[PDB]
Amino acid sequence: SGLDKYLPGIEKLRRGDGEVEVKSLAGKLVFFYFSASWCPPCRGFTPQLIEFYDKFHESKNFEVVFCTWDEEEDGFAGYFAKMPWLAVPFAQSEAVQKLSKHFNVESIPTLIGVDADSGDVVTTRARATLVKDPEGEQFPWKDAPLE
Repeated sequence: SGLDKYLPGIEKLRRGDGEVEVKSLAGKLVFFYFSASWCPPCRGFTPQLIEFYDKFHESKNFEVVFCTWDEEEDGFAGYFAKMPWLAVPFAQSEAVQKLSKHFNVESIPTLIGVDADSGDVVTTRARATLVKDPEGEQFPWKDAPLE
């Protein structure tokens, strides 16, 4: 619904070894990490996603998508060479630019969580939670009712 509107209508993803249809994410909790290979840190926030997801993906059955934040393909290209998660191809990189406006991305790097089925955003503070939430008891980490 929303994930399809926010973007130009992506049908396939860069998955890993090659590409994978979007249908594979029909009714699940998808996340979107915005960043670039030339980013200031670019050392730490990356292999954690896989560990957190790969460790509970069985019971959680979720998927994380990577949204580049570079100007040239040379950066994200060598960047996706490893990460297995599904990443939007440069073809629809335009979405990544507009998608931010929907997530109010102040600045990279960051992490956002959305529902493929629901469409609308379910959680935007996925950057701190994914790292600071080792219980996954509220994975959809909705709004913050802690005052």
